[PDB]
Amino acid sequence: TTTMIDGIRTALRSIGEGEISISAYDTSLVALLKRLDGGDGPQFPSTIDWIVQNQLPDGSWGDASFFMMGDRIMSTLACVVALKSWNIHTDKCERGLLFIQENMWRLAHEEEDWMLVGFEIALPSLLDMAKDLDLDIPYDEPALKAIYAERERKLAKIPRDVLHSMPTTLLHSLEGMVDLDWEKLLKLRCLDGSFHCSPASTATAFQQTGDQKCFEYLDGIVKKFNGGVPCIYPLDVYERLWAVDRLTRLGISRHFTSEIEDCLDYIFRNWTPDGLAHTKNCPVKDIDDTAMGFRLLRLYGYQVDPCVLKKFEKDGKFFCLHGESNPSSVTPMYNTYRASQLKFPGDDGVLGRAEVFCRSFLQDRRGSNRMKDKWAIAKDIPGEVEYAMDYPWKASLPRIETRLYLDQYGGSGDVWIGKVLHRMTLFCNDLYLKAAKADFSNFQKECRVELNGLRRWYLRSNLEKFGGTDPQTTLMTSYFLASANIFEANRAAERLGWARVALLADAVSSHFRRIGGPKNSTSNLEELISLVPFDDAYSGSLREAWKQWLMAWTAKESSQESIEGDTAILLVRAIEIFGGRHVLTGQRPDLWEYSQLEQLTSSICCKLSRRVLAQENGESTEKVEEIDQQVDLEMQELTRRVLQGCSAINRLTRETFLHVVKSFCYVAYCSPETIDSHIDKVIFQDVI
Amino acid sequence: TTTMIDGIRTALRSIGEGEISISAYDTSLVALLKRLDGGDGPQFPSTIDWIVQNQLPDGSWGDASFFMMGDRIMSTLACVVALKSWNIHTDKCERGLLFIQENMWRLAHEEEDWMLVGFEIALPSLLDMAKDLDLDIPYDEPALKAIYAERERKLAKIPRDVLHSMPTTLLHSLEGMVDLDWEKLLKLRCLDGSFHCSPASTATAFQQTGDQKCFEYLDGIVKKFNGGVPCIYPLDVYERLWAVDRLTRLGISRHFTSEIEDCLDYIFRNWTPDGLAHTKNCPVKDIDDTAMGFRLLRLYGYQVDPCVLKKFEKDGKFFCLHGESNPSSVTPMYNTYRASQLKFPGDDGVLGRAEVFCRSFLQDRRGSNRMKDKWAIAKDIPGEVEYAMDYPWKASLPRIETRLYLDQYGGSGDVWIGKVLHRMTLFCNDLYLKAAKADFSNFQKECRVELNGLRRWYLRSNLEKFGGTDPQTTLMTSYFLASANIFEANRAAERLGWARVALLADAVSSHFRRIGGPKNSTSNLEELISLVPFDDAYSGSLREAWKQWLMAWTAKESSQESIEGDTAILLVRAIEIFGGRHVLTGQRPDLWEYSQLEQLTSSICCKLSRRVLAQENGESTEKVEEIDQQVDLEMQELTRRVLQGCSAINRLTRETFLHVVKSFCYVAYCSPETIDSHIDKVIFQDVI
Repeated sequence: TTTMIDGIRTALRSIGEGEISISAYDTSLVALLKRLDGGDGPQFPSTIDWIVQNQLPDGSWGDASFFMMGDRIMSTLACVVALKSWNIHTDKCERGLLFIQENMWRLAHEEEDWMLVGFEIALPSLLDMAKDLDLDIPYDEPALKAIYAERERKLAKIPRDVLHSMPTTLLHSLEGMVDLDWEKLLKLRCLDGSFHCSPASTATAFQQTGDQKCFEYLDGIVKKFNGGVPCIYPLDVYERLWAVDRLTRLGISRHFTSEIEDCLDYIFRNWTPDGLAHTKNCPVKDIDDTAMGFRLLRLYGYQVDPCVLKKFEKDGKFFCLHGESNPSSVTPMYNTYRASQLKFPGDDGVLGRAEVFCRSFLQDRRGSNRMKDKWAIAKDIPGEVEYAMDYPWKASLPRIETRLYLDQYGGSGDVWIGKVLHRMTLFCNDLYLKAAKADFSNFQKECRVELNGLRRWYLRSNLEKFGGTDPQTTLMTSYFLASANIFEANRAAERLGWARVALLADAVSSHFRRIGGPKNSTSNLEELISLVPFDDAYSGSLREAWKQWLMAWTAKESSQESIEGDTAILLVRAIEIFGGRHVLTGQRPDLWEYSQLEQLTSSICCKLSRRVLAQENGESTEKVEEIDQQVDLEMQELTRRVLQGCSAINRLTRETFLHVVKSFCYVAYCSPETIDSHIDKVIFQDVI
Repeated sequence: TTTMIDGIRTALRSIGEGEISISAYDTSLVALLKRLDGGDGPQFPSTIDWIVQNQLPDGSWGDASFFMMGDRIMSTLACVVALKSWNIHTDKCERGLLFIQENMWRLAHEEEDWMLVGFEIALPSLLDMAKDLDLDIPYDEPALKAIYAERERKLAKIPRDVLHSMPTTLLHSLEGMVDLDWEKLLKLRCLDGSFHCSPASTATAFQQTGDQKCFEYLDGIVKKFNGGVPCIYPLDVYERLWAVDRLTRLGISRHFTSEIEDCLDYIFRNWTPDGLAHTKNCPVKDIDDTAMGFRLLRLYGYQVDPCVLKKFEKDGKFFCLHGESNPSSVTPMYNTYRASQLKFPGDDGVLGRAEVFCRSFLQDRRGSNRMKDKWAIAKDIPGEVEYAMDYPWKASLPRIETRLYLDQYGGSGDVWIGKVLHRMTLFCNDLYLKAAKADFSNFQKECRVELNGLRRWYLRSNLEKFGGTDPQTTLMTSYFLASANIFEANRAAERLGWARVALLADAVSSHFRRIGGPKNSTSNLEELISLVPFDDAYSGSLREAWKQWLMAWTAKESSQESIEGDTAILLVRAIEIFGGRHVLTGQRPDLWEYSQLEQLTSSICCKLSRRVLAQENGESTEKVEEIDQQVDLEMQELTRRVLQGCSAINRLTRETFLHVVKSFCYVAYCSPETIDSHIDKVIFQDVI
């Protein structure tokens, strides 16, 4: 119903600097800082109160929806050391210490990459702080020795001055780091004095330098939460992109266009010639957010250039980090290859290079269980990434994608890896499922009835007097092609018109093939168009377009012409007439653009038709590859012409062309045994 | 000057039923008819007076510009028998009789086909009528015996009832015929009671049946000439077609458009589903007038169908007469093959059959002196028919044709064969030469100066910084291509614009080839367009079209695309902008037609470009023939789209496309060694 939509809208108008689950680990360090003015106790007890409030039934601390030793142990350690250092509420320390001691051994049995960032860097400092309290603690553990060895390895791996000159990710986790400067390192924080926007690093920093720039930041965050802090703040750009991405993939973006373009222009104003980070001011930038923003901004008529990607290339390779070549995960390259589809022909080839590198890197590991990310856990990655690597941009239909994603969006059941298991709900909410699924279900139920309506219409016209193989399957497929490009209820007019004239042209093409052609013509077929229920105004235009199509049928005879582009042009003209829209006065650029679009459509149709023709003759595949490249070029070109926010022509008028061409390419790029499958899944196979 | 034009216009508004040289032979028979009311003398003495007035210095009768025995003798015979039968002015009979007697022998030395119609049929009756007067006459002559033998041959060749039932040409010359009926033959005259619209046959007919329908006809003709009659009357359709044909070929038709379309709609109203004759009411119809009218009517947006030609086909042959298969002359098949060019693709193949039959029949006899007609004598047929058989419709430029015809139109120095040497001046006048030649000469002198203007412009721009082989010849050829499609002085704007942007695109294409392509791009060439002198309004549109062409240049790279259709589309757009015209509101049919034209142009350009490419590689000629057929089909189609008088779009907007495509085909269908020849002949080689 609507209430979900309205709540989501109002919550979406209220985009703050961030919405993430409040962490406890960092709060514990916040408690460790005393009162500034030589006070008697800690700086802020609100954190303390928050801590006492949320003692687990097993005394632990952390998200209950999951169970992770490496994180529970650190949360418990930080809490117990904080409260007992300040020597208060010792009973809770006792309550948790039993679980601590009895769980001390489970750590040796963890997963491969489920290893928190600097996890082996804080834990040493953790037990160090502990040995001042020095309770009963089995410090004796080979796991401790292993992480110690890795500590020494990475310490021998890191420089001193490059570390003191070049701002790197290590500044995110510097508290477990020692043996440092405070002036050469002083300037390597963010615009707000935060080091990598992480509160723990800055808190430990202020512990050794009273720069008010850190105090004001922390005070603001603790004064905006009143007990509790996250592990990273803020995440404006991150959530901004990641919400609109879902709302596009969830097929509900039809309603929130205003707020959508609001966050869009925000990102645009904050766009850099160098890349993007989770926040506006973080100097170090990564590739994944950059690519995602690139894709989304292009997809809405914003002029950007992709040579910014020339920073994440590594001399014939690509690595998500700028300066670090570590084995990347699936998601960054996934979004990269995705954004690598909408290439405009006037752009540098770095996009193509990244595309081929990415597809190579992905297809191999696809067959195995390599879909495990190092920094997030979702419901089902493999299916999504597989379909993505399967159905290119030119063969993508919106409804089938949203249907597939309806079982691949996890909602709340996800977690995000950081220094602690955190989760965001602003865009990982679950009411999104209710809204989208209700919408899709009613949409299905509407398509179901209009289907039978069209069925009885088609039977009334006795069109099978010159039918095909069987009218049922083909009429189903035809109406499905229309329904898949337009799902809004208020356009069933254009929907049914499309389907009807499609069936018509099919029938007459069949009849013409069966008799040989227009030399064997006998009947007045320019009246056959009347079989469509006509309005008062929509009559004459259609008959004119129909006679035009017939004249084309005449002229295309005796030659080696194809007969498809004619049909596509007829289709777009008719869809427009049914949409009841005109063009304006027609300054020369306007009709120039129009004719350009039409010529592109006709050419593409002829080309891929001939390709299919050769495909059926067992032709040598190299020819198929040649023709595929050929259609690809003008495909990209047409897309660029449709996606220009500077166009003088209307928008819907543009996307119509896309609808038709995508329909044709799709139906020309799959066996029916998949088409019917998709058909039943989207129509008859019901949700909820 | 203008006075010639105005006189020709006023004379052309006054189209009568016919304008032909007055004959004397038929007048003589008119004199032979007595007064109807049992009068004392002949019916009309005005003929007699006319006769006495025009006694030749040698007493003979006939056109002095020529000397033909077979006709002079018959004229003299008819005159002397008439005047002396009525026994008046005998001295003139004596004056002519000496030449008669001394010339009696020259007849045995005539030409092959220079044999008047029924010449051997009237002469027997002539000497028969003479032997009543029976003066000194050497009736003894072997030539008389030869024509007598042929008389008997043809008399044994002709039927009786078919002759009495089927109206045939013999009804034109029936006076030398005897042994006849007067009722079964009675109905075989024209609508006006005239037999084949010839006065002699009808006069001899009334001699044996006093049908007033003949008396009124003859009275009208003698009352409209007041002394003297032709050998055939009237010739409305004949002269109507034959004048506008010249005015089209003479390149002056620009001025008389009104009267032109007046006679056109006249012919249209009088158009039959069966064919045409010299006049409106003659039931027997021939092929030559039919084909000529067909061609001219189609060439002005009139919808006619050519199955009317299925009457003149003879089971795999064609013969000008319907029912008679006699060895045809050059002219009828010449005009037939000519009209056989503008074939619309939706038509029956009778046109193609006639085309191949005609070209076969013509090309052989071309090499010999077979250009002699049996019924007319012109200045130079061979050159004209040769050029026609050489340069097809798709390779025809108007100016070169009018220049060639300026030395192939004889004017008055021609004669027309009938029962007597007759001549028409309404369309064979000579002031037409003065007007056309003056026009062409001033046109030449204007082109000469604008040439130097463009020369100094092209030098000012230093365009040769990236030139070609040599700028002179190529710039000449380019400007020539423009000047040859537009000769009106008031369009030098479009002329120079065309030439300038042509030179531009040539230069940039050269530069792009020389550096490899747009990957090696260095300069901002979308500013290079500024080098043209721009107006206030014509600036922005051109820069837009130019950047469009550049984007095309970008997209067409790395593929097997051609780069010609882009240039042609740029050219037409620019010519239109310079012409300063828009399209209207743009109802869907309008822009539909527009885009159709543009797509056709692009396709044709690509195709013939690739053809030329293969041509230079010594490719197997069969491929060239295949590609030639391929371009031919869409060539015909495009022509049909341009020549539709039902179009919603403007006319000039249409013919522009034709101009461009014809330019391209022509330049792609001749060695330069002919191009430069034509160039000098039309520009530097001066008329008068």
